[PDB]
Amino acid sequence: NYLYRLFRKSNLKPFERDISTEIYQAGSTPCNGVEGFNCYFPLQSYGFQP
Amino acid sequence: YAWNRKRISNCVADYSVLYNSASFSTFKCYGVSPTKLNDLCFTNVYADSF
Repeated sequence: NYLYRLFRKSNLKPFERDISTEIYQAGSTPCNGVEGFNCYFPLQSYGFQP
Repeated sequence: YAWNRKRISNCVADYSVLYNSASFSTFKCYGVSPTKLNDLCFTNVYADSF
């Protein structure tokens, strides 16, 4: 349930929250928000396990 | 098992040269994002093509 963004185009200003998350594009092979090549999602989960 | 480790050098590196003549299946470089691999100034890359 706890997640953390892993991809973005620009960095953040100090104390900046941004929620808008489409399928990130890792350079070329345009993602068009259609999850093509180089398309990883910024949403990443942790391994919070006992 | 007999993969060649060869030094190629005395020239200029590149990254976008792989988007015109090679129809890709996978394109992964870990430890450094492939994007900067054009400007990256390598020191006698031990080329392993197989």
